[PDB]
Amino acid sequence: PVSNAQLTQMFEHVLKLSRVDETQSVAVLKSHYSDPRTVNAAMEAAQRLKAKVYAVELPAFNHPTAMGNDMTAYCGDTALTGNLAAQRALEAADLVVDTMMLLHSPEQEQILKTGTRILLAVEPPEVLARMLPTEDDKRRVLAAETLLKQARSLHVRSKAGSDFHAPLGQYPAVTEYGYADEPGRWDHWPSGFLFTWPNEDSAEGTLVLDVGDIILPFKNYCRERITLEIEKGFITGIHGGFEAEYLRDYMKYFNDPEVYGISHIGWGLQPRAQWTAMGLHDRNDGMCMDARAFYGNFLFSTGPNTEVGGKRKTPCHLDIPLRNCDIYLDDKAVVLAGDVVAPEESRA
Amino acid sequence: PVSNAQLTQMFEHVLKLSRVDETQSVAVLKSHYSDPRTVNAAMEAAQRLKAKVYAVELPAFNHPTAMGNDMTAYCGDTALTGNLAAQRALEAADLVVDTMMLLHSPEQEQILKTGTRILLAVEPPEVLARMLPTEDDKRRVLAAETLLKQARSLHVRSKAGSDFHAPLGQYPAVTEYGYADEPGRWDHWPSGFLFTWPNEDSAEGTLVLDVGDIILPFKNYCRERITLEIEKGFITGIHGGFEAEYLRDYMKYFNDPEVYGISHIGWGLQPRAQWTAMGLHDRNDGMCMDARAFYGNFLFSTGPNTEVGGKRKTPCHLDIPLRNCDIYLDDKAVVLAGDVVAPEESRA
Amino acid sequence: PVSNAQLTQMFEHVLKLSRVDETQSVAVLKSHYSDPRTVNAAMEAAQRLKAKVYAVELPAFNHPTAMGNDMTAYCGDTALTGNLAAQRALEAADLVVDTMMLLHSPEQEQILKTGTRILLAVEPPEVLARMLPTEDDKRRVLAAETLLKQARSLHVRSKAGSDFHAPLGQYPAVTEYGYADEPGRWDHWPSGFLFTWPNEDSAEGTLVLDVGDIILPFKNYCRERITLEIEKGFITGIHGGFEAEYLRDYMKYFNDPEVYGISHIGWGLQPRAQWTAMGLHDRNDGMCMDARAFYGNFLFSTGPNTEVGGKRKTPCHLDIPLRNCDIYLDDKAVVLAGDVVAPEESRA
Amino acid sequence: PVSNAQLTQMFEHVLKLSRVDETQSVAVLKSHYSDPRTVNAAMEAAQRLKAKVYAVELPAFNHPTAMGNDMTAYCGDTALTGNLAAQRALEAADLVVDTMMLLHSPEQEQILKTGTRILLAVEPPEVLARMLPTEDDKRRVLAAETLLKQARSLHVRSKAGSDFHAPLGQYPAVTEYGYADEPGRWDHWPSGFLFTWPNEDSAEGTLVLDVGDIILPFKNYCRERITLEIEKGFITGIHGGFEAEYLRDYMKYFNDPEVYGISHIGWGLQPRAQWTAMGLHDRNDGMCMDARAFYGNFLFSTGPNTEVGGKRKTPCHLDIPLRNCDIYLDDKAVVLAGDVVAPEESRAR
Amino acid sequence: PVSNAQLTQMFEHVLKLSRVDETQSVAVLKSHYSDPRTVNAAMEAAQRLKAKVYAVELPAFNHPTAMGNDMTAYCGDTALTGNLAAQRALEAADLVVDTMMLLHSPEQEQILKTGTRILLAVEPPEVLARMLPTEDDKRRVLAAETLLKQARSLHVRSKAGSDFHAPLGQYPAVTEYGYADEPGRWDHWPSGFLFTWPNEDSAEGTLVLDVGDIILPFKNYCRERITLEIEKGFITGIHGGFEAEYLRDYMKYFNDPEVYGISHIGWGLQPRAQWTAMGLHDRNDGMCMDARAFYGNFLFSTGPNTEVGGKRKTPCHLDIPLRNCDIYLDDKAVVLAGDVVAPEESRAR
Ligand SMILES: O=CNC(=O)/C=C\C(=O)O
Ligand SMILES: O=c1ccc(O)c[nH]1
Ligand SMILES: O=c1ccc(O)c[nH]1
Ligand SMILES: O=c1ccc(O)c[nH]1
Ligand SMILES: O=c1ccc(O)c[nH]1
Ligand SMILES: [Fe+2]
Ligand SMILES: [Fe+2]
Ligand SMILES: [Fe+2]
Ligand SMILES: [Fe+2]
Ligand SMILES: [Fe+2]
Repeated sequence: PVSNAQLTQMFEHVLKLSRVDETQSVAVLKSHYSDPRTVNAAMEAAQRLKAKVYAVELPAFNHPTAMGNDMTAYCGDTALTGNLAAQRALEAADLVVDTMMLLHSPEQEQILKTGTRILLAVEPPEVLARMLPTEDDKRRVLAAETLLKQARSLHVRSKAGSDFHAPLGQYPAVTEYGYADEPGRWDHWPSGFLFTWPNEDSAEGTLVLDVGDIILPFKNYCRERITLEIEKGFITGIHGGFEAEYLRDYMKYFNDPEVYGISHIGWGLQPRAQWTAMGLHDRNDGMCMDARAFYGNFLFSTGPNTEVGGKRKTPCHLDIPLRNCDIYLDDKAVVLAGDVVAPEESRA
Repeated sequence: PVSNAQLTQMFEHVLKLSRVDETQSVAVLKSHYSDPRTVNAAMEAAQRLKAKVYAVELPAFNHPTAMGNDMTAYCGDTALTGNLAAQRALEAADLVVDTMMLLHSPEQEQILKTGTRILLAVEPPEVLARMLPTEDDKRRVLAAETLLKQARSLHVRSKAGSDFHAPLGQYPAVTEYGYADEPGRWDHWPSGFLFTWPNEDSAEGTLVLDVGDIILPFKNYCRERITLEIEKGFITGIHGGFEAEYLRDYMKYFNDPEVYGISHIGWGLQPRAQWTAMGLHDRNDGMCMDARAFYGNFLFSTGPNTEVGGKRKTPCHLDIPLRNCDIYLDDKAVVLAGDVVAPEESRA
Repeated sequence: PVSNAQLTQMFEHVLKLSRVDETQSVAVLKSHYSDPRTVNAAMEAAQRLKAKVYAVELPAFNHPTAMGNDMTAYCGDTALTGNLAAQRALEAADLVVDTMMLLHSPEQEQILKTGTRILLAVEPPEVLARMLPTEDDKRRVLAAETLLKQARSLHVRSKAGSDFHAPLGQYPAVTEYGYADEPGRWDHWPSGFLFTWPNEDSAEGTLVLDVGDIILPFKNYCRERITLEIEKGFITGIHGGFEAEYLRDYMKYFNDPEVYGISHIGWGLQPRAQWTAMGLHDRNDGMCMDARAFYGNFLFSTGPNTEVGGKRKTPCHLDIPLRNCDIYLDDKAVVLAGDVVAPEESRA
Repeated sequence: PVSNAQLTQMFEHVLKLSRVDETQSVAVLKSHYSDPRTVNAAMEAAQRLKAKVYAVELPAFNHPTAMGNDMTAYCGDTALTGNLAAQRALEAADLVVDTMMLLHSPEQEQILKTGTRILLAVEPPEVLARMLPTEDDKRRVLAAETLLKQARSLHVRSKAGSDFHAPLGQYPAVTEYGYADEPGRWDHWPSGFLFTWPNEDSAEGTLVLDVGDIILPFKNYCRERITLEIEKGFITGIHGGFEAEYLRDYMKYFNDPEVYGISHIGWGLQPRAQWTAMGLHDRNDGMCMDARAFYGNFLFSTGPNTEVGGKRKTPCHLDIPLRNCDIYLDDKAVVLAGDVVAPEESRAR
Repeated sequence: PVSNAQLTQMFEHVLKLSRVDETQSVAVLKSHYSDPRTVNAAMEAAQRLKAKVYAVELPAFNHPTAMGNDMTAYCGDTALTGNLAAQRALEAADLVVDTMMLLHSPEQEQILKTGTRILLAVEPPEVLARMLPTEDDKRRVLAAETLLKQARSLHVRSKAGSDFHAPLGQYPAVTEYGYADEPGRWDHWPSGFLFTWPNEDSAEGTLVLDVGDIILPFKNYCRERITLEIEKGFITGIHGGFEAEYLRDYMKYFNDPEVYGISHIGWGLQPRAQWTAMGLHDRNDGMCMDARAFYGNFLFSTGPNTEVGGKRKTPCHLDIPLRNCDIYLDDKAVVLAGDVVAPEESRAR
């Protein structure tokens, strides 16, 4: 496990990668459920780098109908919603260390547009240490980004039955290499992957959750297959065993046709993340960035797409990584059978 | 997540429904494992309502042979057993906020018998908020009770194979609608369901735990069927695959034929509880009232029934909700395929 | 300093002297400002003696006009006042361990009349260990009690100028030897002294606070003399230097003529208490029982006397110990120049 | 649940069984993640027995590549590694109460070399109370150890297809009955089982994880079978469904051929431990000693054998209990269909 | 006030001055009443210097007759007395950071004999920060130590009537400049002064506490004079007003003639310490090192001298600094009217 001294040093390293120095101000954003050791490590590491640092503490916001403790489960209002003064307090800093989770929200976007940069850090310290960020991680992720920005379509095939097509072009590419060095940009320690969004109303075909594939935030390995039929960018059919019924029931409950929209799509580039890690954690440990980021996955998602100006506000949100896939950009394979093949500069 | 401010206002709403005001005295009962945020919110809310308040702290009572941390799993003595002073400290109050989980005990019943009312509150704050009690919930549960109090039999059928008969009349009905407003009433925030007990040595037939059904306190969705054969009020056969072998081994561990007796039987009326919720929580989060209360389930139980004057004091205790059941009071259905149909007033 | 393990053992010893065993119930009374180490040691010691134990926690009560943090300085309402349910909660126990201080109030007396016995314990752990009670302290105090109950006058002379007469007989004797063994009786760990009250409207003469004598709760050694003139049981004159002006100003603040009434009078029998100890403590450490109890002092008091049925409810309260005094009961000296001389079996 | 007073009373009873009195010194070893109630209970109990007590606190050690929170996951370096002054601090004690877990590390065997005994105590208080150690547990475990010490081979069969042979002799027998009474010896509260290691490069055959069998630290009940093929002391093949693919992926992650070596083998003698208990716990509660100790299991293990002077220091370490087994010492059965049958004096009432 | 981050940075500075690096081991010694921010800062600073760090925690030791909370009140018995294993755990370290205070105990000198160095650090963080140790401080204190080493007698005089003579030679000179760099040596952060002990049974004359002079641990500025008459190394008379009566009462309470023995004597060399500081603190804040260290004071002491192998075990211990003195070594002044005049290189800038 990670001692307090090492946790502070880890934040020193990541904050320097994020260009924190004498001239920079740092706001550490927290609520009552924020890990106090990570808050303190971020405060002290910032002071050691001679930055001007303060904590902003917000009362927790609660969604009555949200279930479970995973913060990615209900994407709606946040503790910043309605509180313009607290938003101004964060916008006054060069960098925000977010230990309470704001991603996917319009207030985060307004803060980024002021040139403030944001580093989400909410996973447990030992996970933080296993995927401590590197410049080489950034360089590999950025090589993939060069390819993705030029692509006009993404395709996924798997021997389990995936056969999924998504025209591209309308939306930008987003990268996560684990530190917030550029102004006006968000990132998440830990990470190491990239994605974009399909053209409006255009994604089509079949995505098959094989035995062993994962739904977040359920955090289960599927023991029976789930087949998703997708037409015009929306899930229109969910078929299979018990997991299919559970998933159908869960999506039903939000009583909103927007929950079935396909949102972001991409592939993983983090070899220090592990498909097996989720089985070694309890559900309340965190959001399981291992499942999102592991090398050579195909990651897709459902629900809201307003963070790039899509139509859907809906709060129901799922992240679903697939193993053993082929991922093509136009006619070029970037992943073959779950292994990263292109571009060469992105492989580990 | 729920803020301290929100948690205190929630208790103000529930204590007010429970008729706490300046004429009343409130004891907040706790032990070392009680959630200090909930304790504090209850102390604070009671004072805001202008009641006189005090906390009573009991040493934790340990059952050597109980396994796991769920308090509903082993019903033996409690911290109140042989502690008449502590019991009178609770009887001095008009209402007890129970944050330590006094099992249904003879001492609990003698406290209720003096007119003191008891409100159980132990589920996590976010769960308390999702199922915040309402007067409408009480109306709908009372309408159902009216029909249950007159039934001479209850019957349960399912496509999966349940075919279960329970003569009634010997034992009363009991409701749980989330607050303790009448003298001598015990209730549980969150809840929203009702139940009774079969006449002695009388229940007959078959109860099938289908794929997706739940055993508490195991807190798993069954992946293979379990068939329970019942004769003269007792499980006599437990048949199936791994889950059944697990169940057989658990019940034999107590080395007591009383564990196989069917205890309470009833159905759920809480549309804000969710069959899917259990899979979003870890086991030590709480007892999963979502599983017990969700709208239209059939809930039956095994083990002790001394709380209604039955013969069985055994500690081993299971709560088992079933989906997709038809439930009949005499020859009228109250639930059809997991949906509440009667009384109309009880529906959501 | 005192470790946690030693503090529990000390409570074991004093609770045994207090006749706590498996037949006894113990209530540990606390509020937010109670020393948590002493609370826990009391709870754990009572559980080790196999008693039935619980804690009762009351919201703190605030006297708006009270100055400073000494709980003996404003004797009025307590947190028990108007909380009859919490009073019953305490009356249900055989012994109350008071860690929040109730002395001088009617609720404590009604608790004692039920047969409940009360042990105050609020001094620091190190002070509690320096004056750990013994049976031999009890025996010495009771020997002095036998003499005091027969006396019908008390007289004090000092070379510094005291010349004070108090007729006795109207009011009983009170002892404090450090543990609560007899039913319906209060005591204070630590102590070891005894007192009575003068006949109403009868105490007369002069009491001189010499250089080095003490006023509680001020907790100063006088550096200039204060002369108190007493006529018909009341101070009618306060003369001297800065300490006299300070004392005059402080008593006048309560705007109540009852503050000048002489209340309890007696002498100290604790040789493990020290007149020098006060100068080694900060004011918020405790109430300085060393100054009240030290061997051979004369201790008098002002203010309320309704704890024995006198006329005065007033909250202003002072405890003043004098050194080097001669103390006579009728014509026989029990203290000569600050040394205990009679009875012999009370000397140490 | 267990109150502070009872937890202190439990440590008094266990430390007394561990021969702690006024002549003994006790070191309570801890790090930041140690359960503070258990730390405090041991300190206080040792003081009430009038032993000379002190705590030793080490900064936590993190292995970058380790995953999840189970103490047995990464068995490599520890917070003691390279800290020889801290090691000597522990060696000064007669008994160390270990609340951070040094087992499977070289420094532990060196501390035991000096005559210090060590009691591991890391499971939740309620689990500690369910399996509060007893002298009769020690008597039954030692009767089993007699036979194990006399054996030249161990064999396992099961109806699911286990057919496994291990020559014995090279390595000693290790017992765990829950308290550390003898000098220079380690034990674990709770326990109640015994094991040894096979001769180097010699274990052979097949071990089948049947439905319901368990892999630690995964802490799952197998829902489909896994077949382990063993040759010359090493797993050479892992076959089955998803559980097998998960296991293969986990073991290859460490990129070290030594993770496939068979380590300790033995059987369970603790009837107060329960095969069903794991299902009532979350993963972070503890290491699940119920699964290791329950009466009549066959327990084998993979990876490191350095603690008895073996070849392998690898970090990846798995504990796998099997139900329903027949377990033989040479030609004589000690367990049949998961029930302890011999010696008679080892059986529970 | 001092933030957590700054407090860790101070311990980095002081531990480096104390020669802590990757080759060294550091034991942080504490009890329940140790300041936990200081404990944490020391542990963390030692780790960031890549020292091998551990904490050693002892159960607090209470002397029944001890009064008040000052750590110097009842000297002699410590939480270490009779705990040989804990003492060894401390001797395994190169440097002990002492946050519970062992000075004036026999165990401390034994630990130092093994080569372990000890740094006491118990004052509040703000006091630590105001007198953060420096190399120039060490330079000035050693300049003064050179003179004290060659002296055959110390004499004190003051207009208030001090006239005190102490033959020297039998005991060594002890220095305190704020950090523990040399092995086998103890120091105190904060400090900056030096002292020795008079030859056995030889101190003679009078010491007068003037108005404004201080008794520790009473922590009061004298408002009336106290006259101490001294013969053959022992106070034989204590005369004056209320302060004198309080002092006589306190010293006789211990019922032990050894409390009147004169112990260490010396002068203050720390200009960042302040005679006025004590009046801005409460009695439980700390031991008031300002009053012991301030520049030009004369500091003498009563009671124990066992820590340099003397006859006296007694627990009652008093620190008394005097202002406005002339202090002589043989016939040469080192302080005149409370200002430091020699050696020149020991004076403040
Ligand atoms: O009593 C009905 N059920 C509940 O509300 C929950 C737990 C329990 O006491 O059994
Ligand atoms: O890194 C992340 C984390 C959460 C999320 O929803 C997307 N990307
Ligand atoms: O022990 C005591 C304490 C306070 C007091 O006023 C009298 N006696
Ligand atoms: O008690 C234990 C615990 C872990 C292990 O590997 C063996 N024995
Ligand atoms: O630093 C100190 C403190 C106390 C003392 O007696 C000597 N030196
Ligand atoms: Fe997503
Ligand atoms: Fe039930
Ligand atoms: Fe009084
Ligand atoms: Fe193993
Ligand atoms: Fe001294």
